[PDB]
Amino acid sequence: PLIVPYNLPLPGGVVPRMLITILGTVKPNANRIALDFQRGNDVAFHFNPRFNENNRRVIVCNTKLDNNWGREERQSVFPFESGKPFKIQVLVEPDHFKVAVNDAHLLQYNHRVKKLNEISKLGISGDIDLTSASYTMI
Ligand SMILES: OC[C@H]1O[C@H](OC[C@H]2O[C@H](O[C@]3(CO[C@H]4O[C@H](CO)[C@H](O)[C@H](O)[C@H]4O)O[C@H](CO)[C@@H](O)[C@@H]3O)[C@H](O)[C@@H](O)[C@@H]2O)[C@H](O)[C@@H](O)[C@H]1O
Repeated sequence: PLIVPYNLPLPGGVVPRMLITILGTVKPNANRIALDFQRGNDVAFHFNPRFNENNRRVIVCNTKLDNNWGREERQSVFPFESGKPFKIQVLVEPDHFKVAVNDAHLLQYNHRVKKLNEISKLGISGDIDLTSASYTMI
């Protein structure tokens, strides 16, 4: 197991055709998960499953620039379940991050941060047991 919150360095940032794979298990009674693809203090891509926001489950995606969160992009398709193992695949494509969970496409998030090669860390946090976090070029 990896200790959460976990920092995965992304050496030289991200680039199209880079695939980031996160394996873990959601804790029982989880409230949140977060992936934070960071460009320094900025969060180029925040991917945030919320298990109980006003008694609904939703994935909130956003970008944080100069400590300001921007416009949220929300996805009510919610493939995570408390207690269950998951796989998150984040594929960097030219215009967006493409996220699949458990081998099913979930969402895309258009690049707001343009300096992809400066998005050099992925923070993984929240109510999970983290099994692995890695990347490969496909
Ligand atoms: O429920 C409606 C909401 O309306 C006002 O807030 C508007 C404000 O909401 C969001 O701003 C933040 C974002 O931080 C949270 O979400 C990001 C991802 O987007 C991260 O997950 C953070 O960890 C979360 O804490 O949410 C609070 C407000 O709820 C702000 O302090 C944060 O900036 C949204 O991202 C942003 O665009 C939008 O302007 C109202 O203030 C709220 O009380 C609430 O009624």
